[PDB]
Amino acid sequence: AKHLKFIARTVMVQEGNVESAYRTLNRILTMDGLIEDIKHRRYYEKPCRRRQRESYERCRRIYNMEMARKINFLMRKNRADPWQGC
Amino acid sequence: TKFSIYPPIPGEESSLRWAGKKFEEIPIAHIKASHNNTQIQVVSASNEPLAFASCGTEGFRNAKKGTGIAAQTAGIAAAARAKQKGVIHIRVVVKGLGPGRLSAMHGLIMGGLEVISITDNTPIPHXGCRPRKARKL
Amino acid sequence: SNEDLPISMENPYKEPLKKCILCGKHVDYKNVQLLSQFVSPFTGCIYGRHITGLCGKKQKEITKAIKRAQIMGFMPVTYKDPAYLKDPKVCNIRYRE
Amino acid sequence: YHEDRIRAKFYSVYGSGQRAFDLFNPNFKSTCQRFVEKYTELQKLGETDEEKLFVETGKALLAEGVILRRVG
Amino acid sequence: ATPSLRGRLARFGNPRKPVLKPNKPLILANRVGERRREKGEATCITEMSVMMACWKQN
Amino acid sequence: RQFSYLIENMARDCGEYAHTRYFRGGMLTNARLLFGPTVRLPDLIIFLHTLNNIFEPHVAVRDAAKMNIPTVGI
Amino acid sequence: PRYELALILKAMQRPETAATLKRTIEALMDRGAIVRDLENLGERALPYRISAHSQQHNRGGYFLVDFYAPTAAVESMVEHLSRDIDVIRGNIVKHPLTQELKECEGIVPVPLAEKLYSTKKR
Amino acid sequence: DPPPSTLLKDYQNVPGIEKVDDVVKRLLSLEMANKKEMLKIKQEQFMKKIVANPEDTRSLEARIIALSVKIRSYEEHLEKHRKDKAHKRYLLMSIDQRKKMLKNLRNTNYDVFEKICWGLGIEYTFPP
Amino acid sequence: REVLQLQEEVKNFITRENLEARVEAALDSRKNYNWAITREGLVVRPQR
Amino acid sequence: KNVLKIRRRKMNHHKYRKLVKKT
RNA sequence: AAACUCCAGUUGACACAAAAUAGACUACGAAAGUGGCUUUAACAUAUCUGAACACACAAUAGCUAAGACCCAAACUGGGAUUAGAUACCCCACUAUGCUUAGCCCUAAACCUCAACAGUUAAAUCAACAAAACUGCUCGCCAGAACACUACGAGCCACAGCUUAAAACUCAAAG
Ligand code: FES
Ligand SMILES: [K+]
Ligand SMILES: [K+]
Ligand SMILES: [K+]
Ligand SMILES: [Mg+2]
Ligand SMILES: [Mg+2]
Ligand SMILES: [Mg+2]
Ligand SMILES: [Mg+2]
Ligand SMILES: [Mg+2]
Ligand SMILES: [Mg+2]
Ligand SMILES: [Mg+2]
Ligand SMILES: [Mg+2]
Ligand SMILES: [Mg+2]
Ligand SMILES: [Mg+2]
Ligand SMILES: [Mg+2]
Ligand SMILES: [Mg+2]
Ligand SMILES: [Mg+2]
Ligand SMILES: [Mg+2]
Ligand SMILES: [Mg+2]
Ligand SMILES: [Mg+2]
Repeated sequence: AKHLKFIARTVMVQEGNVESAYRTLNRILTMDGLIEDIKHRRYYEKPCRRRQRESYERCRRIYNMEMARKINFLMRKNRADPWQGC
Repeated sequence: TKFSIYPPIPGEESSLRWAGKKFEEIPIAHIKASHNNTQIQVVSASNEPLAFASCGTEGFRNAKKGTGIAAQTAGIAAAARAKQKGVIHIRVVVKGLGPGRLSAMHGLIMGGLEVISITDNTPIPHXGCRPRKARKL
Repeated sequence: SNEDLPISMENPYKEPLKKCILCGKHVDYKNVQLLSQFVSPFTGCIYGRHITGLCGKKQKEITKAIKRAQIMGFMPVTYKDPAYLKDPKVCNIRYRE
Repeated sequence: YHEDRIRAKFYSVYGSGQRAFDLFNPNFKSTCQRFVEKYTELQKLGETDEEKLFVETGKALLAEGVILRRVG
Repeated sequence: ATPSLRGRLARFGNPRKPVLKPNKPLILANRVGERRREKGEATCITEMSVMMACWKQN
Repeated sequence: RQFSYLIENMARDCGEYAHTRYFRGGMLTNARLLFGPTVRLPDLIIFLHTLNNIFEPHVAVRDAAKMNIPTVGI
Repeated sequence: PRYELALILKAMQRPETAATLKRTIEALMDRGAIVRDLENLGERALPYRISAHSQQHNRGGYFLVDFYAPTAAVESMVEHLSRDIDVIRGNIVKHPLTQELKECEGIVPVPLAEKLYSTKKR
Repeated sequence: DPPPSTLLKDYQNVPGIEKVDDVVKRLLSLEMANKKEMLKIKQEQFMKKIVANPEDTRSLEARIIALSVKIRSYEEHLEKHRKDKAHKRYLLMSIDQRKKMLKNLRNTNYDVFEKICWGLGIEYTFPP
Repeated sequence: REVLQLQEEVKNFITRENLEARVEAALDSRKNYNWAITREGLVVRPQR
Repeated sequence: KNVLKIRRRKMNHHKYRKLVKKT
C-alpha cells in the first residue's frame, strides 16, 4: 500500500515468451513460500493444528533428507556385477 | 545487453522502450483471479479505466465462471475493448490463485495485446484478519 | 622399554573450525547494503540459514537488524531495494533454474 | 607420534609434494618423512625452538636439491 | 545439512518439552515410495476454444 | 565373492571342502534330511570371512555351535 | 547510559534543517543528556511512504545523535519527538557500540543424534 | 538511596577521579547508570556497616545482605507493576529464602544474627 | 585507561557553546554505514 | 489405547448435566 | 439457492484488531505460557527433599461492570441437503475473542514418565512405548461398575469447584 509498485514479484517477459515468464514467477513464489502460505491462509488453521503440521513437515524433511543422503552414498555401487558367476 | 528480469526502476534512466513509451507509461491489466470468477480491468498508466471484462459479463453463470475457458473468454473481451482505445502493450498485475490466473493472460494475448511484464499482488497478511473457519468435508 | 609406542596428544592434523562470512564483523541495522544481501530480491523475505549459510548467532543478528531497519524507516519490507541488486551474491539460491 | 606435529606443519606449509606415495614399497620415504628425519636430526644438536628449527630444516633440504614449493 | 535431532524428541535425558512428535519412529526403511502417476489434465482446451468460437461466428 | 574362486581352489588342492555359495537354511542342523541319514558332517569349519553380504554374522557360525563343531575364523 | 537517536527529518532547506537539529539537541540537553556527536547520513528517498502529522513524506534527512542520558530521559524525549512536526520518525536505541562483540572461534559441528530408539528387533 | 552523584563502584577507587572534569564525573556517576548499578552501592554500604569482613561475600551474613537488597528492589518494582505476577513470586520466594538464612544464622552465630537484624531492620518471626 | 580515554573524548562533545557550529559542520559532512560482504568474507566498502 | 473408559465417563457427565438442568 | 446490487474493480486517505518470511533455529519462564519494533524495570536460593487445604500463580471457556469493534463466531434466522437434519455445506448477525477493574480456579493442565544424586556392568529385558537400573525423599495406588455421583465441609463460586463414600449388582473389567 505504501511501498512503490511494480518492484515486488514483478518479472519481465523475454521475446514475448509469456509461458516461460509465468513459470519463472510461479517458481519464485513457490521457492519463497508464498504459494503455500496463501493456500493455508484461506481457512483458519487453529494453533494446535498448525503445530501438528509443522512437526509433521519437519519430521518429513529430516527423513527425506537422510534417505537422499543414503541414495547418493550408495549410487556408486550400481555398477555391473564384477564377480559375475560367484 | 543481457535481459534483466528485474523491471526498470521508474527514477533511473533506461533504454527499454515499447512503441516509444517508457515502462512507467504502459497501461496496466489488473487481473483478479478468484476461486469462482476472474475479473480483468485494463487501466491507463494514469489510472483511467479503459476496458473491463469478467467471466460473469461474458455469459458464464454459477460454477462455469470458475474455469480456464471462461477466464480466457474474458481476456479476449477485455483485449478487444482495450485495443479500440489504443492499448497495445500491457503490464499484467494478477492477484489470486484462481483457475483463471493463467488463462486470463492467454485470452489477453489471443486478443492482440502484448504482455511486457507479469506482477503478483496477491494479498498476504503479515499476521491481519482471522480467516473463516475450516470446512468440514 | 620401547620408544615406538604411541604417545597421547590432541589431533595435530585437526583443521581450524569453519567461520561464517560474518564472523567477527558488526551487524548494524543502519548498514542496509549488507542486510539487503540476505533478503529475497522479489518478496523481501528473509532467507533462512540453509540459504545464507550464516551461523546461528549471526542469523539472529541479521534477522533482528532487518526487522529494526524496516520499522525505523531504513529498509523496505516487500522487496529488495533495487539499488542493492548488483551487490555480491552470497546466498545459495537458484531462482532462474 | 611426536613426529605427527612436524608432519602436520610440513603438509600445511608445503602440502603433499608432486612425488607420489608408493605404499607397495615397505621402505618408501616421502619428502615429508625426509623432512621429519632431518628435522629430528637438527633437534639433537640442541635447538629448542620450533620456528627457527623448522626454518633451518627447509634450508638443509634446498641445499641437497629437494624442491620445496610453499603454498604461497 | 540435515536438521538436528539432539533434544528434539521426548526422552528421559531431554529436560525440555519435545520439539518433534513423530507418529512413526525416525528410522530409515529399506524401501522408497513408488513413482506416482501424473494426474491427468484435459488437453487441447485452447484449440477446442478457437474452433468452437469460429463455429459460433460462422 | 571376490575370493570365492581362490577359496574353492585352495580346498580342492588340499583335499578338503569349500562352501562359498549361498548358505541354504539347514545345511548343518538338517543335514540328515538334506544329504541323507548317514552323512558325516564336518569336523572343523574354517571361516575365512565370518560376515555375510549384509555385514551380519554368517549363519553357519551359529549353526556350527549348535552342532558342536569347532570353528576357526578370521 | 549511552543511546542513539535515529532521526528521520522532513526534507527541508538548510536553514530549517539546522533549526530542527538545534531544537532537537537542546531538548536532549534539557532532559539531562550529554550529546556526544551528530552524524549526517544524507537525504534519501524513504523506503516507503510515511504519513506523519497529516503529511505524506517521500524523502527525509537521516541524522544520528549519540548522547548519554539518564534512563528516565528516554521516555520523556520520545514524547517530545512525537509532537515535533518536522520529525518524520524518531527512534531511540541503546547505542550499538556499547555492546562489545563477543569473540567467536567458529562453527562447532553437531553429529547425528544417536540412541534415540532401542536396539531391539522390530 | 545513594545520591545520584555517587560514583560507580568500579570507578570510586581509580586514582585521580576527584580531579576529572565535571562532565566526566557525571558520566561515571549513578545518575547516568541503570538501576542495578545503584543496588551494588547499597550492598557495599550495608556490607561495611554490618559485616566484620566486608570482602567475604560467601558468609551467611553477606548472603543475607545481598538478598535483602534484591528484596527491596522487588518491592520497588512491584509498587509500579502491581499486576506483575512473575516478580511477585520472586519477592515471596526471596523473603522465604532470607527467613531460612536467618534461621540458620540464629542457630549458629547469635551474636551476628542480632547485628543483621539491627543493621537491616529485620524483625525475626517464628513460623506458625 | 578507560577514564583517561573518556577524558580525551569528552573534549569533542557537543556543548551549548559549539552547538550551532557543530550543526553546520554536520550538514556539510556525510557518514556512510553501508558495506557489503563477499563469499570470501571480505568487506567491500562503497565507492562514492 | 481405546477411549472406551472415557466414553463411559463422557456419558455419565452428559446425563448428569442434563439432570441438573431439568431439576 | 438465498443474499447483495448503497454492488464490484482501479487509485488515494485510513485501527483499542491480529502479528508473513526469519524458524531446517530449539531458546525464555515455576508451570500456564512466550516468536512485529523500541525503551524502562527484571528472571529467588552456595546441600537436597518438603502441602487438594497454608501462601502465590494457573490455557480456553464463563461471570460482574465500563469501553473498542476490522475480522472470526456459539446461539438465532434464511437457503440447500435429507425419510427426518434441531447437523455436516452456503449467507447473515449476536454473546464471545480485545482494553480497563474484579471474579471464577477447570483441561488429554499429558512430554499420561515426580524432585535430587549417580550408573551403563550384571538378570538388559513379560508385551508395546521413549533401553535397563541404583541411592534417597515426598505424593499417590490396592477387582469392575455404582462415581468427575450422594451426604458433610470449605469457597466472591449459588445449574459451580475442591474433597469424596455406601447399599444393591457382577466374574469379570482392564
Ligand atoms: S562462526 Fe563465528 S560468528 Fe559465525
Ligand atoms: K509480523
Ligand atoms: K487442583
Ligand atoms: K499429551
Ligand atoms: Mg500414535
Ligand atoms: Mg453410566
Ligand atoms: Mg438468488
Ligand atoms: Mg523445597
Ligand atoms: Mg497432604
Ligand atoms: Mg484462569
Ligand atoms: Mg473474558
Ligand atoms: Mg463478519
Ligand atoms: Mg461483539
Ligand atoms: Mg500444554
Ligand atoms: Mg516432589
Ligand atoms: Mg538425573
Ligand atoms: Mg470435572
Ligand atoms: Mg459434585
Ligand atoms: Mg458424608
Ligand atoms: Mg452439597
